[PDB]
Amino acid sequence: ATYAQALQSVPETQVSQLDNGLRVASEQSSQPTCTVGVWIDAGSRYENEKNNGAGYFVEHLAFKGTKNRPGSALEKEVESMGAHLNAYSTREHTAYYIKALSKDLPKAVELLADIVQNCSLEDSQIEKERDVILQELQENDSSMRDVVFDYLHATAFQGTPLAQSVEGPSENVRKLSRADLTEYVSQHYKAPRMVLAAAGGVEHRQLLDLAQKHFSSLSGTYVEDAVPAFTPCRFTGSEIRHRDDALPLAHVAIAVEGPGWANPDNVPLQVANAIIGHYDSTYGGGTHMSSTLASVAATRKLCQSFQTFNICYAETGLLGAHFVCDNMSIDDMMFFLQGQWMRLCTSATESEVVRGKNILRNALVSHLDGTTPVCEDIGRSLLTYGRRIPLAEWESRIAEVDASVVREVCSKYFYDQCPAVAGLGPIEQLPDYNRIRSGMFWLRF
Amino acid sequence: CTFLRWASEPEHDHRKRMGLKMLMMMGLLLPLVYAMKRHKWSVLKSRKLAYRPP
Repeated sequence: ATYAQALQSVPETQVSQLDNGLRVASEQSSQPTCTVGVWIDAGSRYENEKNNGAGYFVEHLAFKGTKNRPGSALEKEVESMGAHLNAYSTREHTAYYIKALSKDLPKAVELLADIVQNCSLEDSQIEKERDVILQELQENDSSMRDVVFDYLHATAFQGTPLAQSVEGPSENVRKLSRADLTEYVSQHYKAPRMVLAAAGGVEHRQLLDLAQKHFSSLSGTYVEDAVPAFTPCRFTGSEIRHRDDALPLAHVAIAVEGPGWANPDNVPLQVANAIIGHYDSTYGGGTHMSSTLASVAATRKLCQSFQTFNICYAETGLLGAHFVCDNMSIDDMMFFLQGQWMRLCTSATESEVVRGKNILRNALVSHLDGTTPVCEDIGRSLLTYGRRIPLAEWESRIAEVDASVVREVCSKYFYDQCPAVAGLGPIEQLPDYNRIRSGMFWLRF
Repeated sequence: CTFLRWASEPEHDHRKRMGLKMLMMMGLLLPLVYAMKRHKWSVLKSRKLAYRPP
């Protein structure tokens, strides 16, 4: 049973669609557990400056109380059958998923229907929840990677809804009344923009009939006329530096415009990203890792941890790197990291491209291990691509990637493109934006 | 007198010719080099600061 044989044997992703529009998608297997969740297309992108932070508030109040389950009773039902209920809200998607046994499927779907629909939104709990978010804002302020990435988004997509943080400024969260949230729920928690996903010991017919008998009350209209449209977001190459010398370590994230969820150029670029690799001070590979940047960093003890990212939204993305290093390394990595990118833009050997392809295949096949990652994959893919990409298709697209393709796509996205630097901490040594932009092009090429 | 002026300054005509070319080259270059200077410095000219003490 070779790799290829296993790929065309992975269960399918049967997809259905009720009349209201809610797309039901399941993925049967043999495990006695399951993971059923609803992936809505809410997020900070669909939020104006007046109500930014509504999605976070709604996610907070989702599990608090319902009309049918008054409150803690919902938590009691979730805990009595051993299910773990979770929710994650991002800049584009917001989802609720219950991790429960296969036998508890009829009850779990009912619980998700109650949350996404008959949410109480009691004013007393709103007031209680108002402080919690404020505390969580300070906690996130302590999370230096998160604040650096929020700086990245703010300075890259400036003047666009994407620049808005998911949690929202700590002024909107102090005025968000019940009225603002109710419009968010009635305007974004709609059936067409919803995917009921499940994976594990789930039967697609069972999921379809449970959806028909529970989520039928979901509405597809948009009240009077208001249909929140998709606003394309401009990427304005800029920089932001919040220099705080008290911070022990300096975080710098630099990213250029990457593609959207469409534009198969993601597959080559990811391979290119895999060639750059990722490093942490506790790796153990040392001065032997195949990635040139990782080997240099380990040899000279340059950084504490650098990671390459390919954050991808519907029409644009932030493709680049983020590294954590001391005060007297920030410039040096700016030399090497950029020096790495241009190498892939001018001379990418087939050997390292094969290595990147293998790394990408491993990442994809490993990330889809376990019911919860599979459910997340289904819910995210149905919203981004409109269909779950089978692993065989991923394998084919990876196979079509070679050295010339990587060079072309990198030169198309990396070469001579203004970056979106964002730095925090003792970032004095961080090269000036003109120096970074100059480093974005090579005088040999 | 004109002949003696030529005797003292045989390069007069070519001096003025090179001066003409010099004028045209500087009129073409100085605006362009100034534009490059503005291009490079515009990062700093539009730089906006902010103070956020605790």
